[PDB]
Amino acid sequence: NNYDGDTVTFSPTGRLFQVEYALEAIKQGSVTVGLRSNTHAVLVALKRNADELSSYQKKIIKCDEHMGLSLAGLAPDARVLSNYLRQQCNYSSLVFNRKLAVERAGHLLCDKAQKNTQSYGGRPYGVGLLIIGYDKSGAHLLEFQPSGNVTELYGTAIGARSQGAKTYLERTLDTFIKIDGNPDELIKAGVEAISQSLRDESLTVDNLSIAIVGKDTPFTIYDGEAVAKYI
Amino acid sequence: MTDRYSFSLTTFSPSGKLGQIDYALTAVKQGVTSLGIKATNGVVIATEKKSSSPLAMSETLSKVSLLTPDIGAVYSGMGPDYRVLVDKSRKVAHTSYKRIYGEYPPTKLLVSEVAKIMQEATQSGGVRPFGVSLLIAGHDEFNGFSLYQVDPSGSYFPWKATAIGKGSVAAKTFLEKRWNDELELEDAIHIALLTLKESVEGEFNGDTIELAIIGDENPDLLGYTGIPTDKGPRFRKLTSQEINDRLEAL
Amino acid sequence: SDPSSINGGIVVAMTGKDCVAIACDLRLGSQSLGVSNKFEKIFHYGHVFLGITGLATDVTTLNEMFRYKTNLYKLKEERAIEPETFTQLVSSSLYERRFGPYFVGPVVAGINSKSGKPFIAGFDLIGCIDEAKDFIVSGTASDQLFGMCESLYEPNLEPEDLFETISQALLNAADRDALSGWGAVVYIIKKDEVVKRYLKMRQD
Amino acid sequence: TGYDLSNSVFSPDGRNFQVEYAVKAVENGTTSIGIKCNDGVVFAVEKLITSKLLVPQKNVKIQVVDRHIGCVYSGLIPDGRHLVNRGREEAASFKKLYKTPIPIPAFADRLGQYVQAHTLYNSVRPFGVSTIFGGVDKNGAHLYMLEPSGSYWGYKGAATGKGRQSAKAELEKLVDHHPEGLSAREAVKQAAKIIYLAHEDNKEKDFELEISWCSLSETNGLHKFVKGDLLQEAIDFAQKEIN
Amino acid sequence: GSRRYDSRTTIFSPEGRLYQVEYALESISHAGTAIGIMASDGIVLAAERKVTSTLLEQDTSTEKLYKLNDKIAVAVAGLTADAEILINTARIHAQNYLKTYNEDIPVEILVRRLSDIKQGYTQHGGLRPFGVSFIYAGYDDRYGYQLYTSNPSGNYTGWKAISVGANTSAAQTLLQMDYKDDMKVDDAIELALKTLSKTTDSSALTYDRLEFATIRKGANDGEVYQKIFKPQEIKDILVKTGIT
Amino acid sequence: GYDRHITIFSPEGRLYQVEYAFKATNQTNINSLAVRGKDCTVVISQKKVPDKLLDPTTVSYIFCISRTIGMVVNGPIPDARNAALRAKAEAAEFRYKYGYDMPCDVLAKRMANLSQIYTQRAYMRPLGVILTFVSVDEELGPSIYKTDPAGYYVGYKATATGPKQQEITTNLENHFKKSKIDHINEESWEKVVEFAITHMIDALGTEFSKNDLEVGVATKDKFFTLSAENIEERLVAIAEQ
Amino acid sequence: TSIMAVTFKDGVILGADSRTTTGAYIANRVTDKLTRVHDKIWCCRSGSAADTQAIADIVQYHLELYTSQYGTPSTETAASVFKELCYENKDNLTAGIIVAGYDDKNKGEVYTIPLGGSVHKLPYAIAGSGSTFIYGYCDKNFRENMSKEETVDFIKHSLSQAIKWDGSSGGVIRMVVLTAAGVERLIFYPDEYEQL
Amino acid sequence: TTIAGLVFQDGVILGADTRATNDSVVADKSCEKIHFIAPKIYCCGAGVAADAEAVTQLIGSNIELHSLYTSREPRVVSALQMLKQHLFKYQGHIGAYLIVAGVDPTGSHLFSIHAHGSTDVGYYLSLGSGSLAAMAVLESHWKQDLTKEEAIKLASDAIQAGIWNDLGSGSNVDVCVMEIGKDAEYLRNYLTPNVREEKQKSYKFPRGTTAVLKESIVNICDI
Ligand SMILES: *[C@@H](CS(C)(=O)=O)[C@H](Cc1ccc(CN)cc1)NC(=O)[C@H](CC(C)C)NC(=O)[C@H](CC(C)C)NC(=O)c1cnccn1
Ligand SMILES: [Cl-]
Ligand SMILES: [Mg+2]
Ligand SMILES: [Mg+2]
Repeated sequence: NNYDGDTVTFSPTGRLFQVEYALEAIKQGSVTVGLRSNTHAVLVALKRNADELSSYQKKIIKCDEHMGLSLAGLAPDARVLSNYLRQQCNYSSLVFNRKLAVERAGHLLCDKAQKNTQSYGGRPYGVGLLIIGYDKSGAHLLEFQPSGNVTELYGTAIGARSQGAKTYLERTLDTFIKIDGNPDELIKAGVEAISQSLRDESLTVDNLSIAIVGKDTPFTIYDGEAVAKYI
Repeated sequence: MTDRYSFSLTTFSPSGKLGQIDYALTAVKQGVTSLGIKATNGVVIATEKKSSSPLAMSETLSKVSLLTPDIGAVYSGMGPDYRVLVDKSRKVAHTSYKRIYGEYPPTKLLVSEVAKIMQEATQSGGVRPFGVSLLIAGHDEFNGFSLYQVDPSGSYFPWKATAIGKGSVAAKTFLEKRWNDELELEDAIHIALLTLKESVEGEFNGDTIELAIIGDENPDLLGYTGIPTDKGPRFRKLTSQEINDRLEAL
Repeated sequence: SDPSSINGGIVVAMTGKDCVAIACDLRLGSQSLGVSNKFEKIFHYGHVFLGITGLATDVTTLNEMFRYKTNLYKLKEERAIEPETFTQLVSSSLYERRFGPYFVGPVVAGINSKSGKPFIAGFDLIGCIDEAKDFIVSGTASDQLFGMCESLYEPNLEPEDLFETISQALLNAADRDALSGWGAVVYIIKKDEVVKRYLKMRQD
Repeated sequence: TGYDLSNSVFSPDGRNFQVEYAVKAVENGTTSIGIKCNDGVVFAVEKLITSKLLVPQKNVKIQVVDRHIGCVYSGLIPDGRHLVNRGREEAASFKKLYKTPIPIPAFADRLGQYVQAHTLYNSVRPFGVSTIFGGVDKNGAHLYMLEPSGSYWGYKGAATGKGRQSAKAELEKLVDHHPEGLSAREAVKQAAKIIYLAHEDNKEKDFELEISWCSLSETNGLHKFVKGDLLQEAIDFAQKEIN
Repeated sequence: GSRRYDSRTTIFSPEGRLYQVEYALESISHAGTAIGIMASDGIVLAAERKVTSTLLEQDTSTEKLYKLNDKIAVAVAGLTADAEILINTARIHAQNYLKTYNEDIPVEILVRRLSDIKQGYTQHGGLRPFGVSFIYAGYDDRYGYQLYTSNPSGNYTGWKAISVGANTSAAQTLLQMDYKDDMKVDDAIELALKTLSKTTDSSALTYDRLEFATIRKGANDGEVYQKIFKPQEIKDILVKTGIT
Repeated sequence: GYDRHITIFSPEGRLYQVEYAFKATNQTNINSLAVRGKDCTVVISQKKVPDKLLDPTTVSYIFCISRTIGMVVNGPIPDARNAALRAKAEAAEFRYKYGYDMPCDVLAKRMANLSQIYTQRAYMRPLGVILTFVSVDEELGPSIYKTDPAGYYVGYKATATGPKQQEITTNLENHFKKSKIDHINEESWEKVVEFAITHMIDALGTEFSKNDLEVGVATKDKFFTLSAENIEERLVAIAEQ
Repeated sequence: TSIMAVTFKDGVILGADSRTTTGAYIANRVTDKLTRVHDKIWCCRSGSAADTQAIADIVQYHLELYTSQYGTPSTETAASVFKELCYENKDNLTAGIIVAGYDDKNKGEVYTIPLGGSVHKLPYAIAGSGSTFIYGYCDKNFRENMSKEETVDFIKHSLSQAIKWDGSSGGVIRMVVLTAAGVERLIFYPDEYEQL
Repeated sequence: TTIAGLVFQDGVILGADTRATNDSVVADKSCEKIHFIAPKIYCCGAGVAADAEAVTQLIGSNIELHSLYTSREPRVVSALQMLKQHLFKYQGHIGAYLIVAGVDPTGSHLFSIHAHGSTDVGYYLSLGSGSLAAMAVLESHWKQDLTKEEAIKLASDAIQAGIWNDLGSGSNVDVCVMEIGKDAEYLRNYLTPNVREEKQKSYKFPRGTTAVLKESIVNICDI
C-alpha cells in the first residue's frame, strides 16, 4: 500500500511487496512442469502465443550438457539468470574440470536473486525457473522463485493453473519416481501432469515443449514434430 | 551503502528565499551572544562560556580558537559545526597558502576560504548549511587589523564592531553608541565586557567569559629565539585572571 | 643531450646600495647553431624581476606560468607580489615538479616596496633557494660568472657603478662560453624607476 | 508520521521502525534453536514440509562457516544465506592474515557489524533473519544469537521464529535443572524435543527435523551434521516426550 | 531511498519554465540595484549596497563590484557567496586564455564561458542554480566598450545601459528616458546616480551605501584604466552631481 | 514534513533526527556514572540481564578501546559496537602514524567530529549513543570526556548518563560543592569505585548485588574492567561501614 | 648482522649484535636489533634497516588492533602477519626476520622468515651475514630444554664467534629474555665476550 | 655537508656547517641547514638540498596542524615517525639525510633519519660528507653528563673538523640548543672562521667603460 514503492521497504507485517508482485508475474506466466526419476529428469512446458500469426514463446533454455531450465514469467529475466548459470557451469568446467552440481547451481541463483531484493534501485527478478540436471549424485529438479527461495523437489509446476498439475504429481509421486531407464514413460507422466492445468486449449504440435536430461542423455530440447509422439 | 544524495538540499522557494540558510540563521539566533570590536592597535573577540553542566570543565571547551598566529575566531550557533570549520580553516591556511607562499594568509583571504567552505554546504549535494555565524579577527602586514563576520550563506562583511546570536540586536545598538575610530585595545576590551554583561544572565567572571585579542607581537609566546624576523603571535587568549582584573575597573 | 645546455645563455643578478641589477645574454641556440639574437631571459611581474636560464621552452613556459599566478595573486590580495613572497612561489612551483623538473636556473631580483630592501635569489631546477647578499649566477657560463663576480664585486655599489660591474661580469664570462653571447641586456632597478640597457658585445 | 517508510530513520520514540518490521518477518519464519553444552554447541531447526514433493534431507538449512562454526536462522532464508556468505569471507580473511581459525566472539562481531551497517542507510534494507550460531574455539564453546538490528548476545540457550516462546520456556527449564551443564549427546536429544514441542505453533503442516553440532570430544571441535542412527535416536526421544 | 527528498532542481514546469531559475530571479529582485551605463569614451558601473549599518567597514568592503582582469569588471546582484565562486572561475578563464594565446581575453568569450557554467546548473547535476545576476563591463580591441548581463538561466545579452536587482522596471524606464548614444562618461556617471537616487527604497542615497566604478580608455597614452571608487571619491561625485 | 526524517534544519533551526537519536540513548534504561580519583578514573554502569538464557559474561556496555582508554556507552548495543570498533581503529592508527598513544580527549574529539558529520551529511544517520571515554592521560591525568549524537563533546570532573542522569548529576554536584575539589581525594582506585557505587545507590535509591553492576577502572598505563567477584569485594566493603 | 633466537625450558631468548654498516663504515655501533611487536612477542631484524623497521612497525600496529578486538595474539599469529607482509611484497623487500614469543600455553616459540617470505618454526634460529660462520658451532652445541644460564652462554659464545669472523657484525651483544616471569634485557660488552 | 647532533645534561644540541655545493663549486656560503619543525623541535639536513628543505617544511606544517588539533606540544617521535614514513614511501628518491632533535613533555630526544627511511637513536650522531671527520671528534671527546658549555664546544668542534678536513663542507658553523624547561635558542653563524681576506685591488670600473647600444625606461607600475 504505502510500502510497495520499492524492494528495500518492509511492510508493518514483515512483507516485501515488490517481491510478492514479482511472484505475481509468474502466476500470470504460462504453465510449466518439472519432474524426475532416479535416472532421468524432465521438463514439460506449455508455450504461449501472442495470436495465431505469432510464434509460441520458447520456455526452455539449455545451461550445459548436463543441466538446463524452463521459465515462467518475464522471459528477459530468465535469459539473464540462464546466462549467469551457463557462465557458472562453464567456470566449473574450465577451472576445476568439474561439472557443476545442480544443488550448487540453485545456491548461486538464490544468492543472485537475493541481492536484487535487499538493495535500492534494483528490482526482483520477475520469473520462476524449474532447473533439471544430472550430476555426480544422480537426477535433480529445482524450483527457483525470485524471492530467492530455491527448493529441491521430485516434481512441481509453476505458472497459471499450475495447482492442477501439482496435485496430480503429488498423487503420482510413488509411480513416476520409479520410472528408471525409460525416458518416454517419464515424459508421458509430465505431459499427463501438464494436462491437468489446461482449460479450453489443448496440447498441439507447436504448443508443447519438452526437455530431458539423464544418465547417458545430454540435456536436449524437443519441439515441433519431435513432440508429436507425446500428444 | 551508497551516498545517493547528489542533489541540493537547499533550494529556492517560490518567494526567492533559500529556506535552509534562513533556518541556519534562526539556529544562529538561538545561540549564545558573541561579539567583536576593532580598535586602532588591536581587535577583541568575546563570548559567554555557557556551561551545559557545572560538572563539565568549560576550560576544555574553547569557543575562541587560534586559526593562524595572527588570526582568531569565535562563533554563535552550533558548536560542533564551528569545531570542524576551525579544523578546515587551519588546514586550508597551510594547503592553499603557507605551503605555496611561505607565509600565513592575510585575514580577508582566510575568511574568503572559510566563506567558500560554508557556501559549498549551501549548494553541494546531500548537505545542510553550517548552523553558525563566525566572527574572525586578524592582522596582516599590508591590511593591518580587521574583523569579519561570516554567515551560513557564505557571505562575509568586514565590521568595525558587531555582535551575533542571542542578544545581538540590543548589543549592536550598545556598540554603535560606544564605538569610535580612536579606540585603544584596552578601551575595546572594556566596551566588550560591558556589552557582554547585558546578554549574560547568571555568573559574570573570567571563568564564564572567553575573551581573546589580536594585538602586539608576543615574542615571549614564540617558544624559540634566534630569528629576528619571526616576532611571535599577535593572537592571545586572555587568562581567567586577566579578565577578572579588568572587571574590577568596570 | 643535457637539457640545461642545448639552448645556452646566462643570467646574473647583483645587489647594490638601495638598488639591484639583473642581466642576461640574448642568445638562443641549437647547440652549435645560433638561432635567435633577441631571446631575452629577464621578465617582470609588477616590480619583481625574474631571470631564467636553461632549456628555452621551459623558460617561456615558466614566464607564462608566473604571469598567470602573479595576476591571480594581485586580483585576490589587491596588491603586487613582493620579491620574498615570489621567491617562495618560484621554489614551490619548481619542487611540485620534483620528479619531472623544469630544466631551468631561475633568478629573482627586486626591491621590497614596503621595506625598500634590495633582494636577490637563485634556484636550482627543483627549487632550492640560494638567497645571496652579494650576487647570483645562472646558466652555461655560471663558472665563468662566479669567477668574474667573486673578484669584480664589492658591496654597496651605486646604481651607475653597479651597472659597470655587472655588465663586465656578464660580457667577459659570455666571451669564454661558446653557447652564450650574441648581445646582452642589463636592468638597473631602483625603488620607483627601472632602466634597461642593451650592451654592445662581440657577435661570435 | 512517515517514520516507518524509510530505513535508518529514527521515530520520535528513538526507534527504527523498518528494523522492527524486519523482526516481524523473523517472527513469521520457522522455529530454530541453539543449545550450549559442556564442550560445544547444538543447533536445530524446524523445516516445514509444504508438500510431499519436497525431497527428504535435501533442502539443508544449517550452514557451516570455516570448519568450526555452525549457523542457523529463521525468517527470509535468502537473507540468512547472504549473511553466511559474508561470514565465510570474514572467516577466510581472518585465517589468511592471522593463521588461527576465527574465534567465535570475533566472528560474532563480524556479522554484528555487517548487519548493523544495513540499519545505517535508506539505500539498504535490514536483514530479515535472526541468526543463531556458534562453535568451539581455543577458549571453549560459544553460542550467539543475532537480530535484524545487529544486536547479539552470548547464550546458554537461544531460540527464534514462530515457536520461540514455547522453545524459550523449554530452554529455561534445562538451564535451571542442569547448572553443572549438559553433555553434547544430551543436548542433541533435548534439541530434538524442543523443536517438536515448538511445532505446536506450526501444527497445521508436518515437519522435518535437522540437527547439527560442534563438540570438542564428539566431533574434534569441528562442525558436523547429525545423521543416521544418532538423528533417529533423537527423533525417537522427542516423539516419546510429546506422547 | 533518497529520491523522496529530491527537489528536482533541473525540470520544466507545465508552462515550460525552469522553476528554480524563476525563483532565483525572484531572489535577485530583492537584491541591491546595480546599474551599468556604456558611453563612447567609457563604461560606468554603479551599485547600491544592501546592509546599511554605521559599523560596517566600508573602505575594505566589496559586495557588488569585482575585478575580473585589468580590462573587465562585474557588478553583482544576488547571493555574494555564489558570485565569488563564479568570479574566481572567470578570473582563471581569463588567465588560461592569456597563457594560451598571449592576448587578453575578449569580453564576450569570458561572458559566454560564465553564462555556460550557469546554464549547466539548470540542465544537469540536480543542484540549485547560482542566485546571481552579473553586469559585465569591459573593453577589448575588437568591439571596444561592451556591457553585458547574465542571469541564473545562463542567458546573456548586450546593453547600452542596464539595471539588475531591485526595481529594475522603474530603473530601466528612467534609463530609457535619459540615455543617448553620443553620451560621455561624466554624463553617464550622473545618469547612473540619478537613477539609483529615484529607485532606491532608502530615504536618501549616501556614499556609505554605494559602490562605484569606471572603465575608461582615458588612461595615459591610449591604455584602459579600471577605477573602483574609494568611499571618499563616491562622496565627492555625489556632491558634484548635486544629490547630497 | 521531511525535515524530521533527515538531518536538515526545521524552520525553528532544529535537527529533529539528532533530537530523536538522543531519545534512542535511553532505550536501554541503563544509568552510567564516571568519577575521577587522584591516580585513577572510575566508571560504573548498571547491568541488567532480564533473560535467564543470556550468558551474563557477554552483556557489557563497557569497552577496552586501547590499553590506556576505556569507553562506556549509553544506548543500543549495535551502535555502541559500531562506535567501539571505530574508536579502537582510530586509537591504533593514531599510535602508528604519530608514535604515541592516542589521548582520551583527542579520541573523544575525533569521535565527536565523526558524529558531527552524520548531523550534516544526509545519507548517514546519527548513532543513537552517548560515549563516555575514560583514561589516566600521561599529560592531563585522570580524564573523562563524553560525546553525543549532536557531535558535542566536553571534559568532565564527573558525569552521569541515562534516564535518571539528573538525580545522579545533582547527587554528584552536591558532593563536589562540599569537598570543593575536582576529584575524589583517594589513593587507591578500590575506594574510588566504592564511592562511585555508594553515590549511585544514594541517587537512584536502589541496592545492588554483584551482578547488577559493571565497573571499569583506568590507571596509569592500563584500563581494565572488574569481575563480578572484584565488585562483590567492593560491595562488602560498602556494607561494612 | 648476527641475530639468533633460542627456545629453552622457561621460554625463549633473542640475541643480536649491535653493528650497522654502510659498506665498510660502521654507521651505528650500538644498534638495537631486538624489537618489540607485543608485550611478549619480539623479533630480530636483518637485511634492509628501512624495510625491517617499516615491517615491524606495521606488525606492531596490527597486533595492537588485534589485542583491542580479540585479546592477546599467539606467537604464530605474529609470525603470520610478518610473513604476509614479507611474502606479498617480496619484490620490494630485503628483510630477514626471526620472530620469537612466549605464550603460557605454547611456552617459548621461534619462527624464522628468510628473504622469500617463507615461514619455518624451529627450536632455534640464526640469521644475518655473520650467521654463516656459526652453523657448525650452533649445531654442535645446541640442546633442547636448556636452563636460562646455559641458553645465555650458548647465545653469547655463538654471537662471539659470529662477531669475531664477520666484519658486518660487532659491538655489544644484546639479549631479550621472554618467560612467564616477564621481559628481561641483557647486554654483554666486548671485553667480556672477546676473551671467551 | 657536515651535520652533527649530541645530547648533554638536560638537553640536546644540533650543529651544521653553512656550505651548499653544486658539483665542485660553491653555490651558497651561508645556507641554513638547521630547519624549524616546531618551536622546540629542529632538524639538520644533508643530502639533496631541496629534498631536505622540502621534507622538513612539510612535516613542520603537519606537526603544527596536529599540535592545533590535539592542543598539545608536538613530540619529537611524531616528527621522526612522519619524516621516516614519508622518506620510506619515496624509496630514497627524496635524498634527505636528517638529524632530528628536540624537547617535548616526554623529555629530550635525538634521532637520525636516512633517505630510505631508516632511523637511529644515539647520544651523538653525524651525517653528510664530513660525518667521518665529525664522528672522529665526537668519538674522541664525547662523555655522559656534558654541561651545556662543553656540549656547544664539542658540537662546534665536530662541525669544524668537517669544515677544515672535508671539501664538501665549509664556511661558518650553525648551532641550535634545545634545553628542558627553556626556549630553544637558535644560533646561526655561531662561529665565523672563514671570513674572506681583504682584496689586493678594487675592480670598480671607470663609468662609461662598458659599451651600450640602447637605453629605455621600464614601466613597472600599474596604469
Ligand atoms: C650538503 C650535502 S652533502 C654533499 O651530501 O654532504 C648540502 C646540504 C644542504 C645544503 C643546503 C640546504 C639549504 N636548504 C640544505 C642542505 N647539499 C648540497 O650542497 C647539495 C649537494 C648535491 C645534492 C650533491 N646541493 C644541491 O642540492 C644543489 C642546490 C643547492 C646549491 C641549493 N643542487 C645540485 O647540486 C643539483 C645537481 N644536479 C641537479 C640538480 N641540483
Ligand atoms: Cl576529525
Ligand atoms: Mg661567445
Ligand atoms: Mg658564435
